[PDB]
Amino acid sequence: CWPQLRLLLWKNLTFRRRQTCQLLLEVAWPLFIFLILISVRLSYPPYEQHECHFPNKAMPSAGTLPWVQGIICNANNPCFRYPTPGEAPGVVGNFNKSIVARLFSDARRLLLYSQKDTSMKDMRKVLRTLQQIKKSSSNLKLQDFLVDNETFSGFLYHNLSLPKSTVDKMLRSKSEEMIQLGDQEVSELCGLPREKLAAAERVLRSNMDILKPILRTLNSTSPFPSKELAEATKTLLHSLGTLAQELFSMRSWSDMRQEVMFLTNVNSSSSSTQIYQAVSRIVCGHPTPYCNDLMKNLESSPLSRIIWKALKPLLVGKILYTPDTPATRQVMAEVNKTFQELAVFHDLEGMWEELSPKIWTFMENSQEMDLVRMLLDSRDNDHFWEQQLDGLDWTAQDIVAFLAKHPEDVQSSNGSVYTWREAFNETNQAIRTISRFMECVNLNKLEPIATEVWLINKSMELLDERKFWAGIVFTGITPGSIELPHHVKYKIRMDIDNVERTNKIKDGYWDPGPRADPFEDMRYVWGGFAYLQDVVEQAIIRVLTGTEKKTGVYMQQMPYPCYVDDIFLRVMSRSMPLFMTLAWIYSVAVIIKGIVYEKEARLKETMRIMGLDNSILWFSWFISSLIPLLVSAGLLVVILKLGNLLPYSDPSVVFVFLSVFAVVTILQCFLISTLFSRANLAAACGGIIYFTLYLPYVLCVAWQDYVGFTLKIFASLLSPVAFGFGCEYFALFEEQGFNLTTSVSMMLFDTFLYGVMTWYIEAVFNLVKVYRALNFYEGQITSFLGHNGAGKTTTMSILTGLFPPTSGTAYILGKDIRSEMSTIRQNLGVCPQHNVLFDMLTVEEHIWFYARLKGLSEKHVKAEMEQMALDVGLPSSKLKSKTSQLSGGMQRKLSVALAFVGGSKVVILDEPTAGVDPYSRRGIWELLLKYRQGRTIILSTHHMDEADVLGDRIAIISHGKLCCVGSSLFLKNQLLTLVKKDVESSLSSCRNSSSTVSYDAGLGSDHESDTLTIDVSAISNLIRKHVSEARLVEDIGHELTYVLPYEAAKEGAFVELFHDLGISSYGWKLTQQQFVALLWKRLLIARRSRKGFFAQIVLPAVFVCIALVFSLIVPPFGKYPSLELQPWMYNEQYTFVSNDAPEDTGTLELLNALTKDPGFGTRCMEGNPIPDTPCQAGEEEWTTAPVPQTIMDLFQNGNWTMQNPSPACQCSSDKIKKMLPVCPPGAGGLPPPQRKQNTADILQDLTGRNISDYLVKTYVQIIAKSLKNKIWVNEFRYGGFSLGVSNTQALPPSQEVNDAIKQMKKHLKLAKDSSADRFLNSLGRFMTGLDTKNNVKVWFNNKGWHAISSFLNVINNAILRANLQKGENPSHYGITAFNHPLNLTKQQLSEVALMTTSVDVLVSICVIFAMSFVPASFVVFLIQERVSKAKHLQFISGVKPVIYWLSNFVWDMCNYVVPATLVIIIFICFQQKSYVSSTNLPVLALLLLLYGWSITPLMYPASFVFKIPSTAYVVLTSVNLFIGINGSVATFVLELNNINDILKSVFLIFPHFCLGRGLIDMVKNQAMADALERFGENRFVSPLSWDLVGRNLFAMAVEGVVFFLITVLIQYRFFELTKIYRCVGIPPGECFGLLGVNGAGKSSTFKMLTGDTTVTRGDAFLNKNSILSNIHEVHQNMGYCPQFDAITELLTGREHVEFFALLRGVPEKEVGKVGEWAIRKLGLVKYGEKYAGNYSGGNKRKLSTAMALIGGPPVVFLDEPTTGMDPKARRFLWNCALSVVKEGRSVVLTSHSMEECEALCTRMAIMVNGRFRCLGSVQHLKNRFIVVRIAGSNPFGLAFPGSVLKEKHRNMLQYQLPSSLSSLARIFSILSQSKKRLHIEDYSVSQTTLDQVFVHLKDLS
Ligand SMILES: *[C@@H]1O[C@H](CO)[C@@H](O[C@@H]2O[C@H](CO)[C@@H](O[C@@H]3O[C@H](CO[C@@H]4O[C@H](CO)[C@@H](O)[C@H](O)[C@@H]4O)[C@@H](O)[C@H](O[C@@H]4O[C@H](CO)[C@@H](O)[C@H](O)[C@@H]4O)[C@@H]3O)[C@H](O)[C@H]2NC(C)=O)[C@H](O)[C@H]1NC(C)=O
Ligand SMILES: *[C@@H]1O[C@H](CO)[C@@H](O[C@@H]2O[C@H](CO)[C@@H](O)[C@H](O)[C@H]2NC(C)=O)[C@H](O)[C@H]1NC(C)=O
Ligand SMILES: *[C@@H]1O[C@H](CO)[C@@H](O)[C@H](O)[C@H]1NC(C)=O
Ligand SMILES: *[C@@H]1O[C@H](CO)[C@@H](O)[C@H](O)[C@H]1NC(C)=O
Ligand SMILES: *[C@@H]1O[C@H](CO)[C@@H](O)[C@H](O)[C@H]1NC(C)=O
Ligand SMILES: *[C@@H]1O[C@H](CO)[C@@H](O)[C@H](O)[C@H]1NC(C)=O
Repeated sequence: CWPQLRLLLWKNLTFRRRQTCQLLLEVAWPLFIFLILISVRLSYPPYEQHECHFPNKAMPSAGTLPWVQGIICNANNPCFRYPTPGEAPGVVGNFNKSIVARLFSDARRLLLYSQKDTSMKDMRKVLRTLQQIKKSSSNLKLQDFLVDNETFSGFLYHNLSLPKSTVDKMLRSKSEEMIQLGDQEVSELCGLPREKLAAAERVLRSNMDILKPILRTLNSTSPFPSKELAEATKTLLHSLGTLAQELFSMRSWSDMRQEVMFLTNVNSSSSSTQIYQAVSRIVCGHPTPYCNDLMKNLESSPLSRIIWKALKPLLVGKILYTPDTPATRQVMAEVNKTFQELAVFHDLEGMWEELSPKIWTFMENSQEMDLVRMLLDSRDNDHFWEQQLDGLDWTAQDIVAFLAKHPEDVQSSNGSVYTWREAFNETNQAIRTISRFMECVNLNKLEPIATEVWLINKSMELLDERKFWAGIVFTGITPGSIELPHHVKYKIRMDIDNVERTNKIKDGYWDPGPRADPFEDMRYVWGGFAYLQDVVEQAIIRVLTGTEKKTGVYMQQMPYPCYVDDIFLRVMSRSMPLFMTLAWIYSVAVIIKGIVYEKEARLKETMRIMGLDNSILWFSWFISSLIPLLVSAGLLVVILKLGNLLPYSDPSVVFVFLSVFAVVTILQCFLISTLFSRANLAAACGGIIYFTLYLPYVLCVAWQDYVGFTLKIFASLLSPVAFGFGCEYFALFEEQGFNLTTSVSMMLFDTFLYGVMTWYIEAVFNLVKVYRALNFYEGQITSFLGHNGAGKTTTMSILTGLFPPTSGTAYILGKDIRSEMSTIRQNLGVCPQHNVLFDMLTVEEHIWFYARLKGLSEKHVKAEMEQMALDVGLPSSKLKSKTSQLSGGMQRKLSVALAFVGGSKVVILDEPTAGVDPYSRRGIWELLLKYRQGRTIILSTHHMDEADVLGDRIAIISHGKLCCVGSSLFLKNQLLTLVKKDVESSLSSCRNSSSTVSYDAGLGSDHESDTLTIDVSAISNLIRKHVSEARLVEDIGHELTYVLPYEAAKEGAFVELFHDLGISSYGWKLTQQQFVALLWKRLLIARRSRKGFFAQIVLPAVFVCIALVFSLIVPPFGKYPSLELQPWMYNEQYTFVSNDAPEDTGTLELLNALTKDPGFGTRCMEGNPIPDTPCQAGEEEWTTAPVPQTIMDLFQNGNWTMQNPSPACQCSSDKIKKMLPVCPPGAGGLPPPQRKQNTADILQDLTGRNISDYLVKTYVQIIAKSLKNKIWVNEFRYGGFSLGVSNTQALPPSQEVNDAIKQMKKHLKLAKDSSADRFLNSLGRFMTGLDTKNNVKVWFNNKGWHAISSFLNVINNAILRANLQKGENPSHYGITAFNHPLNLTKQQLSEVALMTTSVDVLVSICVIFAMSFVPASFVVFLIQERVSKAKHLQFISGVKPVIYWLSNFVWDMCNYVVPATLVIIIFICFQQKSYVSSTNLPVLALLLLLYGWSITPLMYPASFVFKIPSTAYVVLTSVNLFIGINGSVATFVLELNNINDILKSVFLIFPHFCLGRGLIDMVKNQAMADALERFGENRFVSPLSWDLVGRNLFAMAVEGVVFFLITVLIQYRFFELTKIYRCVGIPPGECFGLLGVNGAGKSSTFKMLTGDTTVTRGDAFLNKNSILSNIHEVHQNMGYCPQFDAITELLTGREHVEFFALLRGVPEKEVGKVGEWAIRKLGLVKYGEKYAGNYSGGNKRKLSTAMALIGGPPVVFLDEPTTGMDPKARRFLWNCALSVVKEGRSVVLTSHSMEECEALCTRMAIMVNGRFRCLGSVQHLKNRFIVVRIAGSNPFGLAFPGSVLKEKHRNMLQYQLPSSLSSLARIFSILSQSKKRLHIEDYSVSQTTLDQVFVHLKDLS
């Protein structure tokens, strides 16, 4: 059973080997698509991130300095990769390292020491114990003051204008030379050297004078003198000891200048990172016209963008507010306090107005500071002051301390300057810059407002004025100073570009990621919603309760674990079966074209005739379908692993799984294959049912509702969803390497169910035969000619088909057919009517395929190929031309040749001669003639003359039983004349049978020879007009004893005969009436097509409905507003509470109220948030989880794991492989810690855990747990919060700081002015703006959009439930906080108008699909009118085709009116895009109806030449879609040259006609949307729907479409019968007929001649039926008929008749029922007119000749007048023609069967090369050159009564054109032709113009 399947695969594979284009599109299409998609991979490489950890933000209840470092420091959120110590349990601050923090730390140290210092006033009492007792030690360089008892030379000596010594007579040249050096050498050591170098040049006058000054000894020996000074100066030296230690030890402004001074002094000074590198070291660690110019430069400077977006809502902006009741004014007072804790900088200029000269002179002329300069340097102060100063710290020096202390001027310029004269203008510059910068921060930013609509309007104006922070709408009650109602809302309205967009509360489609893009998506805490949240919350609390601050609240993000993003891998492998489907859309289309292609030409059924069963067919297509698909799948595997697309899953099972899906897409291709009846309708419709085979997967990716066995329920029915789900299994087990067994199971069971649908859909759409019974004998040509019984085709088709018993007939066997159901079926071939061509295999391979397919192949059929080649007759031309379509004419010779190939036991052929006349009996009767000697060959037929040429026997079934049997001689002498005897013996008159053992006057002398011949030789004389068929009554032999009767006329007396023997020899208003007649016909085909195509009305309306119902769902984009609450507000989660630093200060008080009866959130003795619905179910006692046996693993984690790390590792992301998250090996952060389910959450009390590594690891394992299951999982928790205590390691608390400002203020000129009062009080509040007694810290997750605000509301809620004194519950306090953004501006409403416009461009492309899909209906009815029926037929009758195209076009408008109106009712019954208004209706509707007016002309010149039916539907839908999407890009100009192309689109669509409705439709809805919103809140412009902007271009062009209609009809305007031209005169009485083969163009010149161009193109031009000048007379009255059956494909029979009469007669009243005198005349009114439409079979040609009958022509034409008219309608329809031309109409004729035409004709017609000039009757043409077949293959009347007296057996004589006849019986026909023959030649003048003696019965001209 192999080689029939090997050759059968030779058929299937050879079908593709002989094409070489569908194989290359086939195997090259997935190459192209998968390489393009693999390019879309290799454009986007994988994106990797380390394990991101995040800094903590700060919030202004913490302190003003930590959060302004929170703004300047970390805008970027920089992913530190290692936990920044804010993410530790205890330590929070993150900014020890900030040197700005050490500055105000030093402010606290200097103030808190100056609270406890007595130094300068003890210096004052040193001075007063020097002012009173010592009484003079005011001592400068020049002179010495001393007023005492002169303990050590108490005197004076003046370095003055002259040398004066006030102890004796000084008396000086040397005077000014002495004191000029003396004030120069006025030093501690140069007092002695001045008198020394002087005393070298002076005398012992400088010995007593120097003797007093040595006893003076420069203010150090004098300090020894009194004892009361000594203790007081000891307190001086100790006081300057500790002040020296502190004032050096502060160290900060020293290092501040020693970082800022390098950058802006050096020569190049160019920018780098180094400016904000060094500034980033200043504020953090290692890891008005000048105002406006400055803010422009700060937006200009790079690496300062995001901090400018963040600082702009701090320093410029302005905030506002609602109802101002004085209690609520306390709220605004206290938020104003939290801003004016930054306001210590306005007064700072106020110091340098006031304190500056006091300092400048105190450091110049205070004698107290002179003593500080005195004791600052001495030898006793070297040991003492450098003992305490050397032990102070690593100080500058005592000499350097002396340097920066007290000058008189500069000492030297070049050496080293580090001094206060430098420093005083250093700090003076500093306060200038800080003054002018901090004169740009409007810290008066509050504006109370009574009505919130003024707040929104003023809000809009201020927003356009560049400065707007939030606006806090309250819900305060009345102007009544009951403080707050115990439960406040508030409503922080901000604009859209800062507060997060409040439409969606989660990420949407969850991709992984940390979501920390700092500009795009951190948007609460640079735009600064949250800052309003914290400040305003702490304000409300401080009103309601009374406690002062005692909380900071930081913001830490939860860290995110080292992910990757491969969104192309993810959405690609999630959406695999689209681009897997595409290559097999092409493959499915090719294989389904194969199946129904050979179903069309009936190769399956003739293959079943060849003795096969359907198993081998369907299996063969299964295999050879499978192989190119399978190699495409293997090529996907090679492009799939090696192309870097899917690692981690082993490359074998992708090939196995694609092999399975290849199998099941094949069986779904057979399932969609067995239902179609035409080649290319299937070959384009199959891929679209492969889309709709696919789409429930895309329709099932989101809804999700089919989780359980509903996957099996929608998988047993559907194959590609079962592939998509298994590929979801690939995508889930894709990055780390329900189930796939479900996928292969539903695939395999889906295939088996598809095969049950294949068979169960297949069944739903010597050689005797004894069954009454006969015996088809040895034969050598049998025949069965019975049409009175309609089961003769069922007799042969039952004799060899799939029925051993009969079908409603005698169920019995013949020659034991069931006993040899493969043997006798393997013996006797057949040849069906449907010509088995195997359309493009090869000629010798058609012979080889039918031969080997029969059997005896490898040896015998090789030899039989040559003998088969001895039957056709073109061996090398079969080799050169092998394609069966390439041959022609003798195709039926290859049919019967293919049947008679091999060993033909009983070749039961049927109808072998339906072809060309000179090859019909020549070809088929030549092959049946020469191949006759083998065995019996039955042959049914329709034309009977070939059966008369056939030569063993005949049969005539009466009603299922043979009314005769025996050869044609036996029916001849028992009853041409046999063809007439196929009716008179077709009834039940008489039956005869002789079933014997099958085991020209010279014809008158031959007639008398037959008279003298029948006696000696027993013979029955029979001359059939050309050949003396000498029958004989002989049982055996005598073929040589009878040759003497042939010897009497042995001149070519050939025995062309057969067998016991038988010998043979050779010897107007009617215009508009036709207009409404055509419209009537269209009304008929419309109204009668119920099952007919209402799909062209249902389809556009329903796809408008799927567009609009798709449009009801989409997000509106204009609802950035909402009114949210801010609880946790998410569905299921659980938070966590870390009670860190458990030393029960106030944190115990906090957690004590965060987990008690008011609970975690916002309700208050009522369920206030609306879906929260309290539902307190959950115990009050801590209950952990059960643990598997790894707590010994935890005990041996107590070995070697402490809090430094405390899990194992994680399966970290790698360099060449990657992982989406990253897994733990064991249990990361391992024990499940304590639980407490309270209100829809179970807050897991971490306590002292390592919180960051817990969050990373346990987030990993809960995601990777619930991702294998793939519930497409959201997030597990959204925000926790540690509690805490930050240490009190700072100086003793805030009240002592304030008291230090108290007595610091009381000392040193206590003042109440504008400057020093406000500066000192503001410094007091600023310094109390840094203490954080505790601090909670919020750990939010950021993946929820609204977490950051929300837990902040939860915590500030908790502080409110904490601090209250002893109320009767903390239950009904509490605070919510509604985010609610602000109405949009011009630009934002405009931009969302643009987006909503694009979302409606979707509706443009779908309604342009539907009204793109209407006109193809009108096209395909025009193809059904152009295909050989009534374009030509109705164009024959004089119509002037302007009215024809205007008829069809006016209808197509009128039929366009209905479904477009239905679409108008669709989205006017909907409420989108068109409404009640007068700018919605007209520009829609007139555009639609006028849009049908637009398209419907332009489809007609696309429908002249489209030479294939019922596919312009498809391809015009395609090209019209490409016009639409060309529209979509043609105004996607938003993603003056742009106005040159996009405003050139109006001139581009000025001649373009189908884009205009789309894009002008989008101008319509853009205009109504834009004016809707914009006059919806603002001023008015003109509503311009019907204006010249959008719509008038559409009305201009598409109302210009009538020019395209003129292009259509103008495109069509370019497109008896006496033929005696440049002589065949067809007169008005004859019956002509075209029977010639020497010419070919007479038929094209006939349909041309019956048509417009009456003469032949490229030939003689003359007057033969001229139809040009007097048109609609000659060629238009003359009825014709095409070669096919012009049948009005589904119109009606009766209305086809009466309509065809109505369009031409102008007899409309009598043309109402002229079809009774025509349809009743044609004999087709019962079974042809009531059963209206496709009246089957032979009645169609009767209706065609009927449609040419009613014309009433002057000359008729009927070519191919019969093709299935075997029973009666050949000579009966020919009898109707005989009535036509016999009534005086002079018909024409053309036939592929010269017998039945030649019997009825009267004159032949044939053209050699010029005109026809063929004028001959049948007996004359036979007399010169049956006889009609032999001649067609090789190259007054009263004397009938005289013969009726001569021939005494006077029979009848049917008339003729010129001729007569004689039907006398052959009883004694001796003298019947003897005396009439010798008299026929004797009295041939009686037959003068007849001029013939032409030849039981006879006929004679
Ligand atoms: C909770 O659990 C987490 C688990 O991650 C702990 O996080 C650990 O925190 C440590 C903080 O000190 C991290 O150590 C850092 O490691 C960096 C990486 O350099 C390593 O170098 C060694 C040898 O040189 C190699 O073996 C490693 O493979 C790395 O190459 C160090 O650079 C870093 O040192 C710091 O650098 C900065 C910047 O230069 C300096 O400013 C600073 O002074 C210091 O020198 C530091 O040592 C550790 O990676 C991290 N993870 C793990 C798995 O240990 C938390 O600490 C736990 N919580 C508590 C409260 O302990
Ligand atoms: C901002 O938009 C809102 C809603 O679109 C407007 O709120 C309206 O308030 C008035 C007060 O009675 C009523 O018309 C409606 O309750 C609200 N909606 C509408 C559509 O009017 C608010 O007035 C707008 N403000 C501005 C300045 O446009
Ligand atoms: C600041 O530095 C001191 C070093 O004396 C250290 O003890 C303290 O813990 C640090 N504080 C913070 C919040 O980092
Ligand atoms: C300000 O200090 C600078 C330091 O370079 C000095 O040159 C200048 O003279 C000082 N100006 C006054 C007015 O003291
Ligand atoms: C608000 O604070 C500013 C300081 O920033 C101050 O000048 C102003 O007087 C305050 N106004 C009220 C009403 O407290
Ligand atoms: C709102 O603002 C418009 C101008 O923007 C102004 O004409 C109108 O009077 C304002 N209405 C109110 C209630 O403030």
